[PDB]
Amino acid sequence: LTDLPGVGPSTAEKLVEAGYIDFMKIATATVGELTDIEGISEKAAAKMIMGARDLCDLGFKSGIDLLKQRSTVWKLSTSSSELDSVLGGGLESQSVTEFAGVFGSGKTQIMHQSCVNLQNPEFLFYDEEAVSKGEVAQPKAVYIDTEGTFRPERIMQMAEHAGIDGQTVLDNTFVARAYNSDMQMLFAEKIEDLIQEGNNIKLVVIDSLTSTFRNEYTGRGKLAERQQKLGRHMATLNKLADLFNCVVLVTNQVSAKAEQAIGGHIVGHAATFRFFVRKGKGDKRVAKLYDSPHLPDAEAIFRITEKGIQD
Ligand SMILES: Nc1ncnc2c1ncn2[C@@H]1O[C@H](COP(=O)(O)OP(=O)(O)NP(=O)(O)O)[C@@H](O)[C@H]1O
Ligand SMILES: [Ca+2]
Ligand SMILES: [Ca+2]
Ligand SMILES: [Ca+2]
Ligand SMILES: [Mg+2]
Ligand code: NA
Repeated sequence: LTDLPGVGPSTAEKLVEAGYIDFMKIATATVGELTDIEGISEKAAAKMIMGARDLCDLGFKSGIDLLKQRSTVWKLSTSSSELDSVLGGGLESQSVTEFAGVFGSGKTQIMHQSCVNLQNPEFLFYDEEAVSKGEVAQPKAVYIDTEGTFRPERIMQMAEHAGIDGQTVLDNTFVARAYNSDMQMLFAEKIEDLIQEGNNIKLVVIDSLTSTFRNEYTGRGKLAERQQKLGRHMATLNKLADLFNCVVLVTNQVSAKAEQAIGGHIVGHAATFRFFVRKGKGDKRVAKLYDSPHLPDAEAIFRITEKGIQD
């Protein structure tokens, strides 16, 4: 931190105590939030922000540099060949991927499978030239369980069939049971603390994204209140994905009129990739990608078995 203009040993202390230990967090901060820190004046705040941006080289980029930025995105395999294909390789870091669908479609299964897959080095696809082995080493997951359906048994079973050690997945997966939207949002905001404590959080799961909000703000005469809170939550998730180069996955429920993911416009805008998971015959499932910034809408057929997600 003292590498930053105006920042001395004392100011560096104030910053770390305030939660600002990374150059990127400072470069992307507002004069206000920094001035909210005791002895940090407006000029000092503005000076260190500009300095952090410079050190992080956050200016105009063009040509090959645009490809290099895109190469810092790594992807997590879903264990499904067709789904990985529709995803353009796998679940993308630096983005929010939403899986919506009717009950029993497999949303929670995909979340569990992702926590397991994170522990298989060969399931993280990346360009070694842009992403070092160290950046994805000792990856850990955060599972914000809003519906109380996290199941250690399922983790162990999926791990076993993948040839991975179940206990290792549990040891490297943080689960936070949220009973309402306030806890849900706070847990998400506190993931930064886990990072600061030395945990390489590379996967963040929110299951479910909207169930709490939908139950707390029912009156359609309070919908604005809900969309605002939902918007702040989504903003935290997106920034989280970018600053810590991790994949963020969220599940969403559906309502009639055929079906549409709930959460309104804000969720639609904030989500990067949007899927509708449908049920086929027996254990067959169809993941339909209907929105993304660079991939064509497409369908991926897969199955949910005792082994987890397969095909
Ligand atoms: N141990 C298992 N072995 C085989 N199939 C399983 C196992 N556990 C769950 N399933 C399948 O997973 C389906 C449920 O997946 P799940 O991801 O929980 O649905 P969901 O979309 O999240 N539904 P909901 O929480 O109501 O929105 C079941 O109905 C089972 O067919
Ligand atoms: Ca992003
Ligand atoms: Ca259910
Ligand atoms: Ca079933
Ligand atoms: Mg579920
Ligand atoms: Na096994």
